[PDB]
Parts: sequence; structure tokens; C-alpha cells
Amino acid sequence: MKTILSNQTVDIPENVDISLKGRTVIVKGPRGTLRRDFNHINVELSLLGKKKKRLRVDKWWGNRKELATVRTICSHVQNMIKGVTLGFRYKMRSVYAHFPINVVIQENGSLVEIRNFLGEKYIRRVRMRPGVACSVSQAQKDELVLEGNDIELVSNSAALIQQATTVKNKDIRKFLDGIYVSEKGTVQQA
Amino acid sequence: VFRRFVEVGRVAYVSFGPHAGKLVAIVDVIDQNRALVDGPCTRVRRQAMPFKCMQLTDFILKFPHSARQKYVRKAWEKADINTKWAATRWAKKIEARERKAKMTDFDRYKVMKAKKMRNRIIKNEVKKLQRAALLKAS
Amino acid sequence: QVLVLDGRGHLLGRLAAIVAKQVLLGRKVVVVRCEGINISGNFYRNKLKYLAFLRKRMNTNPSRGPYHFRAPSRIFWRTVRGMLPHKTKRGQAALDRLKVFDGIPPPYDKKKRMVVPAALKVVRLKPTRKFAYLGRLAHEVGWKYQAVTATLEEKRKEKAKIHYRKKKQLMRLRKQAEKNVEKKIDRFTEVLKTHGFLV
Amino acid sequence: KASGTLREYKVVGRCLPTPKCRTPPLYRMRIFAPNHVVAKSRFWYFVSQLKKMKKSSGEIVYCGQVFEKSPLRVKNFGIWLRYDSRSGTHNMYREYRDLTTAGAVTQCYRDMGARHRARAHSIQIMKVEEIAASKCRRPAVKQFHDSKIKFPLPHRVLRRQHKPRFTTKRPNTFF
RNA sequence: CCGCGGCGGUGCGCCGCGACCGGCUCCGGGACGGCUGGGAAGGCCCGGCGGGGAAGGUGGCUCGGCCGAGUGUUACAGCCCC
RNA sequence: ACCGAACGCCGGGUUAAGGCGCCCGAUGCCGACGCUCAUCAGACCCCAGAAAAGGUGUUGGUUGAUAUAGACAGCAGGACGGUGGCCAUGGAAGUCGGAAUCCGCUAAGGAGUGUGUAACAACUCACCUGCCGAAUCAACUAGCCCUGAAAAUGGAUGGCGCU
RNA sequence: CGUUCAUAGCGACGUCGCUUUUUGAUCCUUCGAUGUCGGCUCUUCCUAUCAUUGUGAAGCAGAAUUCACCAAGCGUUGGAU
RNA sequence: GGAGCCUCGGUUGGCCUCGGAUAGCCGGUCCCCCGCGGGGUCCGGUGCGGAGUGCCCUUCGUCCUGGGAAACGGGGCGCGGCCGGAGAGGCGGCCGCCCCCUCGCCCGUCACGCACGCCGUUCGUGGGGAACCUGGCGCUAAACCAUUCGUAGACGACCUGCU
Ligand SMILES: [Mg+2]
Ligand SMILES: [Mg+2]
Ligand SMILES: [Mg+2]
Ligand SMILES: [Mg+2]
Repeated sequence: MKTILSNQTVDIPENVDISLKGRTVIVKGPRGTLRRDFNHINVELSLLGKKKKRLRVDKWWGNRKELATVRTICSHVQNMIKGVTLGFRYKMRSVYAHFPINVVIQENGSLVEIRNFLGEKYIRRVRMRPGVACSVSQAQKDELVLEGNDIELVSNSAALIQQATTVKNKDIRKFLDGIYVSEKGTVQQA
Repeated sequence: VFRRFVEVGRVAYVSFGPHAGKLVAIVDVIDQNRALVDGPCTRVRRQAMPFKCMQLTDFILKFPHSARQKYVRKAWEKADINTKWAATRWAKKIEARERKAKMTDFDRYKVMKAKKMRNRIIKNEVKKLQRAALLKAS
Repeated sequence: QVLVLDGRGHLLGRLAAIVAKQVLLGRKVVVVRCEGINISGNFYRNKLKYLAFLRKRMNTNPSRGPYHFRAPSRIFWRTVRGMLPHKTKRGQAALDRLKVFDGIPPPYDKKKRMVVPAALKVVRLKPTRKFAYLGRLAHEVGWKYQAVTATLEEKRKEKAKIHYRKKKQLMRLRKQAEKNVEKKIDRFTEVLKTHGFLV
Repeated sequence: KASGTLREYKVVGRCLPTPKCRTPPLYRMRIFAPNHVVAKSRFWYFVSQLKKMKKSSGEIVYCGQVFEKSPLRVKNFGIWLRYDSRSGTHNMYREYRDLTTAGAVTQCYRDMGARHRARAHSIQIMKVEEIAASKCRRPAVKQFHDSKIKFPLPHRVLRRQHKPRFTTKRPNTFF
């Protein structure tokens, strides 16, 4: 049935500053701004406290599917904060049985060519979601690092290069080839 | 980003229904969409009234969630709600909207004459202010 | 004597209804910025529903067929004509009073243009429901002149900003002028607030 | 039966007396029904399912309205049922929150219409019992057990949609 | 011929009014009966007698300027309720 | 051929059956309470169309459970000995099958859920802890929605449309 | 059944359906006549998908392959009797 | 400027922000950035919307004279220059010069067929279309046929040629 009120907090830390224009959380801090519009979610984003210490997301008269956003908004706001403070670093190892997967970034972290996958003449040029930047790793051999503030943009850009490296017409139980995302992390821990 | 809330003891103007144009202090919320309501001073009986009709004011007098009429009456008369209402812009622009409606066809004419003139004395002053702002710009 | 309704933010068949009935009573109606009009239910849904309508056609000679207009203006005008008696003379006479537009062009760009709230999305849909914009729906179904309509309308809104700004300035002058003048208009303004204005 | 808004009726009745039962036992029933004429019918229907006692065998002694002695209070009714399905019969127990037993009974019927498409003739009310704040099982009702109960009024959709059928102003729903 | 006196029937054409009766369709007033000789309520309060939510209270914590606000616990009546 | 109602010519009033976004007379009520979203929604006697069986889609019920004696999930720790237990040898030491089906140590582990073995081994699946910290889970049932659901000219809740 | 393993692919005993490219039932329509089979030619429609596009499945290592989806865009041939 | 058929509707205008809806509207910036404006923050106001389409504007008898409040406003289809407007512009705005007037608001002061109780009155209106009388300044044809051609062709059509 309808539920007279559900709500939730988010402790923004002192390192970060957050604002909100209406229903459009804006988060800035160390690494830069990160906005996100929540027009489409029908909630009362009460930012409250002196020192602006926490965001609070109401939801009056929610039925089951309505309430379930409440958390998800809050969760998106943590992850905003996280990227502002720490950043996101999605590591992805290359895995191949024979043909080594030659990777080479181009513009900066934007382009990703991926030659000699399965011996294929075709090179997989993969742009990034803008805001992200790939790089190759040193220290660990067959391994990329996708650093970025926006989790979404990072992960998406990861997937992109995960998906580029698929095999057609063969048995993927056997043919375990490609770049795949090994670890989801941050740029600096604290 | 809400401000007026359905509370116990919140005063509500009744937009429409039987008791339209009357204030009423919610005693208690029965249901999702229905409140048990009172208007001791305002000439409204202890009765259930749905929210549909009762648009609600900035006032909230303070008594207990299930009062016994005497006590919400006392609360009302203490806070002088009926005075405070009547000095609100809202209740004034109700009265305004009442007084245009009452207007006799003679009064109507009177008014018409008045505004005819009252607009003229502004429009000239506006003209001047425009002429003087043009001189400043030059 | 003319109804000018801003088609924006209405529900396709909801506004059509009102318009139809008006148009039959002999009110010359102009709807405008139809591409703003938005149809209830989600997009994919409605695109599919337009795509049915394009599937319809006389086999032997398509040329004779149900004339699927693509322009969101026409599309609205088609759905009024579905709520009229258009084979008769009186229905065709009515339909000649309705005037519709893809965006909002020169005779009615400078007109106070109404809204019907009974057709209004923000009133008739629950806020947790999806809805197509007609503009999109036309677009994907074959309408050309989206960008052109848009890019004229930026130029309309810029020009309107200016008009509004200058209105605001006159309103501020009036307010100031009444404050300058008040004492010599006191025994008018008083009477207008004894007979229910100004308050 | 049908509906409108029910009342309560106290019907009482007895198999009318013979040589072999000179002072037969009266029976009483809380009928809930839109009027006394049907109340009495309804009474019989129930009696006959229980006792061997038909209208023609009997009489109704006293049928009369029953008023809520606590109108201006608000109360939580539990209410026990025995409806019918498109399949077989079930029993239930629902809770409503109303100013009058009648109110809550009516408020039940309606719900059953909505939540189960159960028509009136399908339904038997077996008891209606005003209850405390506690003992209430249904958290639908229990979210209204609060002293500092508060809530906004949020997307307050306008009615009077045809007063001004056409107008200048796009409306406003924030209050 | 003037009386348009009294009566009778008429109007060239278009109209309007009035009061009476028939029928409807609504409106506004008032006066009454019954009931669980209605149920609740209101108003004056007094004497007792208990029970519960939960309080001018206290307490752990939080948020603001000893005071105000928000949660929490045992719970008398100095908020009420039964 | 249903439902209403049965016919001289008309004025006023009222109805039935059915209706009242617009086509189309009437809801242009501030009508009431729910339910429901369909990338095939649904939308009214006769009637012109679907079933069994499914669905953590949602909304109600019913009955059991659980549980501060410290849970529920989530990760972490162990999962044994009498014992190749008996029958079956083709090999079944828990593990093609089948009759059995108890005790010890127990904190606790079945003569054993699976995976895998020619057969083992190895792996896997209770009872309890640590972080954790108040409620949580199962089986039924029925309402709307969905899956089940394929035909030929383009097409028909009468149409437009309606959330 | 499928070394094993109910459900990769199958599916008995049972059961529920859809379809009108089979045949029956039927006899409403036409007997003051709707030209009675094939093939030829031509168009279009359907999908219940053989092929091709993009895909999930396997008892898919590759090759070949079945099983299923979106899908009727484009094709689907020459001859002996 | 004069008549004179016909076609009819009408019977104050509204000269414009964008948009939002779990929000908006307006101010003013003390202060900061951008091109008198735009953006920002901060503060102050409204917000069942009064800087409200529940609204705004406009008045609806005519004239006289003889006081007040208000007062340089209005006109002569007054006349010349400078603008803005292209989405289907079709409308404004702003600047010189000539002549005339005393309009709105209150009052005094009379008079205007007062047509004798009674209907299509009251306007957009010099309306749309057709035929007729005046001045001023401008104008000076193509098309079809026939003839020809063959880029064409059933016939028409088409494509070309001819002081
Ligand atoms: Mg087997
Ligand atoms: Mg034939
Ligand atoms: Mg298919
Ligand atoms: Mg293969």
C-alpha cells in the first residue's frame, strides 16, 4: 500500500561541498564537480546541517516501486562524492590463450586500438565516454586502468572495451579471450 | 520542499464543500485521504472532512491529537487565530474578491469613473519617468 | 474572437476533444506549437502505434489510401477530424475554423496564447507515467522539419525574452509612478479598494 | 444485496409459536444494510442458514437502526469475512479505520470490490469489532498510530479543470 | 350624420400585455410526529474510582540559539484520552 | 429472433433499456474508495473469441514458522570417527541402484545433497561462532498485469482517441 | 532415453490447446446455370524460418551442427517419367 | 467623392517571456563575472497565485457656460526623415514642421422631437464581390491557332524554327 514516509541520509564529509539546485545534486571537492539531475525521481532532497553535513531524501506516500528509488538516489550521491574525493579506477586484464591482445591508447585516454585479438586483421578502435581516461599499466603486464570521476562513465567505458573483445561463431567456454574487468577501485584510498 | 504539513492542530481553509470559506483545525488524521476535523470558533462541527477540499494555512495551534472540542476551542481563542487569519493577505484577497462580487451597478460605474482617472494620473507619470530615463541615458 | 491555445504540454486526444467541440460551436480556434503536445503512454509504445497506422494502406492503389501525415501539426489535426463529423458539410465547415501549426509562426507568436488545463499532462497523467513527445514521434516516423522548427523557435524565444524584459521595465515604472503619485490619486485608489480591487 | 452506504440494524426474530413450542427462543443479528426492508431479508437468509427457521415459519419482532455511540472518535475496526471467489469460498480478516461501524463495513465492501472483485451477494460479514491501537495487524492501519503524525500534501493535482476551460495561466500544483 | 351608447359576431398584416383555470417543472419559507420517548455534541462544574497513550518531567544521543527543536526509556497527572 | 417497450394524427411533461471526453442528446459533479501499465493493455446480456500450466510484476488474504537463549541474509571456520557399515564384485569405502539407516566424539557433521571417480582421492552441501545488529522466512491462496498467444487485401473496444 | 544425468536434444502413461494448406460432419447461400482439374503467365499477402542479417543453445575444440529468438528485407533454380 | 445590385458573418479590445510542477514569481544588489543589458551568489518580498485571464485595458448619450482637482496632452485618414520586422514580415515604432483645439475626474448651468409603455436598436464598416460618374501620374501583351521541327508522338500532348 502507500507508506506515509520513507527517507534516508547521506553523510557528506567535510572534504566535499555539496549543493542542490532543486532536485539536482551538485557535488564538488578535490577532483572537481559532479552534477546529477534527479528530475525523474519525485523526492524532496533536503540538504541539511550547518557545515552542510548531510543530504536527506524524503518520499511521502510511496508505494513499493516509488520507495525503492529513495535509496537508489542516495546511493548515486555517495558514488558522486566518492569520485569527487577518490576517483574510480577500473582495472581490466587482458586474457588470451594464443594471440596476445596488443593495446595502445592514442589521443590521451580517449581512443583504444586493440590489434591482434584472435589473430584478427581488424583493429578495434574504442573511444571513451568523455570524462574518463584509459591508460596502459606498468608493473602489471596485460592490464589497463580506467581512471575517472563518474562511476557510470568509467564503467560504461570499461564495458565498451570488454564487449569489443568478443568472439563470433566459436565456443566461449573454450575461447576465453579478451579484456575483462578485473577490479573496481579508486584513484586514492584514504 | 514542503512547508505546510497535515499535522494535528493545523488550521485549514476549506476551499469548497459545505463549509467553504471557513477555517477548521485538524484534530486528527483518520486515513490516507481523510481527516477528523474541527472548527469550534469558526462554526464548524466536529466532523470528518477529506483533504481534497481543505487547503491549509501557515497556522498550527497546539493541543493534543485527540482533543475534546473545549480544548481546541481554547487553543483557538488563545492564539487569536480569527484575528490573524483576517489580517493575512489571503483572507484580505478573499474579502477583495467578495467585495468586487457584491458591487452594485451604480458602484460599478463609480469605480469605472475612478479608475478611468486613476489610470490617467499614472500613465502620465509613467510617461515622464520614461522621458527622464531617456535624458539620463543621453 | 479567436482561441489561440499553446499546444505544448497537452495530451493529444484530450485537447483535440475540447477543440473539436469548440470548432463545432463556431469558435475560430488556432492551436500552435503542436510538436510540444505529448501523448500519454511511453514512446516506443506510440511509435509502434504510429507504425501500425503506416502499415494501413489500400493494397491495390496505395495512392488512394489513408493519408498518413507525418507533421505533428497534421497529426493533431487528423485526431481532431476523427472527433468531428467530417463527411457532412457542417463537419467540414467546422474543420475550416481549426488552424494548426508546426511550432508557432508570425500571426500568433505575438498573441497571448491560452492553455486548456483539462488537456494538460501535469493534470491528467500521474507523474510516474511515461509519455511521448509528439515532436519525437513525428520525427522518427518521417517528419522532416524538426530542426528547422527548433532553430526558428530559438530565434523566437530570444526575441520574446526582449519583449518580456521591456514589459518588466514598464511594470516597474508603473509601480514607481504609483508610489510617486499616490497622494494625488488617494481618493480614487481608495474607492477601487472599497469595491474589491487592489488587495 | 447491493449497497450505497450501509447502516447497522438490530433485527430480532423467532420461529412463531406452535402447540409444541409455546415460547420459542428469539434470535438477534447485526445486519449491515442500506435499509430496513433489505435488512430484514438479509436477516432471514442468515438465520435460515443457521437454524431451521424460514420467514414464513417466523416473524421479525424488532428491526431497528443502531447508531454509533462513538461517532466523533476514530477507531480501528477489525472485521471478519467470508466472501466467495471465482473459485471456492474463503475467510479473511481485514482492518479499517473509521468513525462508524457502518462506515467501516461499507469501507470493507468497497475494498473487496476493488481488491478481489467480490460482489455483495458473494460476501458475509461475520463480526465487526472495534479494536485498540494495538492488536491491529495490518501496517496499512498501523502507520496511522502516531501522535506527532505529520505529512505534506505533495503533487496536489488541480480539480476545477473546466472552470477556466481555457486560460492564460498554466496551473500550479505546489502547496 | 355624431354617439365607438347596449348586444352580437370581427380583427388586413406584425406584435405585446394582463388576470383566471387545467397540467407540469422547480424554488423559498416556515410548523409537527416518531426513535435507544433518538445517538452523539455543546455548556457549568464538583466529588470520587481505576486503566492507557504518552508529559509542564527525566534521561542517552543529535541539531540549533540556561532556552527552542528532533529521536529514546519507565511511566504518576501539573497534554489529554478511556 | 437479445433488452426495453409494442404504433390513429399532434402539444407539454416523465420514463424504460441503455447512455453522458468528442463524433453524439446528457457528468463542463472540485463526485467517493480501491486496483492496474501491457515492446499484443483494457474497455459491458445475446456477441462474435481462448486453455491447461507458469511469474519476487504488483496488491490483498490463509496457515505456519523465526527470533536478542542473539537471528535473517552476506562473507569467514569445520564437515569427523565405529567404517571398504550392509547388500551388491562389474565396481559404490556417503556418492550406477536397492533393504538399511544406528551409536561415539560431540559444538557438530547425514551410514550422506550434489560434483567427480573403474574405485578412491579431491571438491561441494548442517551446528556454532566474528563482523555484524531487529525484525525475518516458508508454503498456499486469490484480484489486476504479464508469459503461454501463429495466417494470409489494410483494419477496426463502432471510430477518434483515452493512462 | 541420452556411458552418467528427467528437461543439451528427446519424451511414454496422461492432459490442455490452436489452425483451417487434409478429410470428414453440415446443407445457410446459388439449379430463369457464379465455366467443372492441372500446367503455363502475373501480382500480392502470410509465417508455422530452408537460405541470407543480428543473436542466445549444445552431448559447441575447430570443421560440420542441431535447439531457440528478432525477423517475411531478399531469394528459393534447370531437367527425366 | 456620388448613386446601386448582390454576398453575408458579426454587434469593445488584450501588442507575445521561458517554462516549473517533491515547486515557482518579483525585487534589489552591498559584492563578483560576462556582452544599458545577461549570469551568479546574498539578502528582502509575495506564493490557494492581486506584478491574479477569478485578470488587464477601453467607456456608453450631445452640447452650452463658469468654478475646482488634473493639465501640454489630443487631433487635422495633418505632412517629411530615421528605424525594427522574413516562419506565412505585413505591422508597428521613433524623430522634424504647419494649422487647430482645452478633451479625463468632480461640480455647479441649462437646453438637444419629451414622437405620447412594445420587435429585428447599438459596431467591426469607407466591410467582400459585380456593374457605373470625377481628378493626378503611369502604361504600352502575350497566349492559343495555322506554319515549321523530330530530341516527341495512337490522337492530343511535348521539343524547336520563322526582317
Ligand atoms: Mg537413464
Ligand atoms: Mg463470374
Ligand atoms: Mg515467429
Ligand atoms: Mg562450430
